[PDB]
Amino acid sequence: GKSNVTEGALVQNGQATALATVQQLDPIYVDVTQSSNDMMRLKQELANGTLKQE
Amino acid sequence: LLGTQYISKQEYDQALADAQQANAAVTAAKAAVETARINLAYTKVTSPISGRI
Repeated sequence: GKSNVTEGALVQNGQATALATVQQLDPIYVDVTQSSNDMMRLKQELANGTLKQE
Repeated sequence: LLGTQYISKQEYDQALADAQQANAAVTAAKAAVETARINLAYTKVTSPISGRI
């Protein structure tokens, strides 16, 4: 990514702001927000039943 | 003394170590001076960058 710091700017060890941001985009993660009560029925149903899965 | 009598190759080696050993300490302190100096003349100017202040 970008540089949290330009050259010459002082830094400390393990300091608060990391300097640059490495990243790996080949894979990626998607956090799916789920309604608490929802997923209940999910297993609630998936044993309910029925429901199913793959 | 080497090749001469008293040298006792072991003993000369003993000092030569001490040579070897001491000078290492020499290198040690020199850094100590160094660390300090870079901690003394460290101050201050400046952000290796040369620019409008």
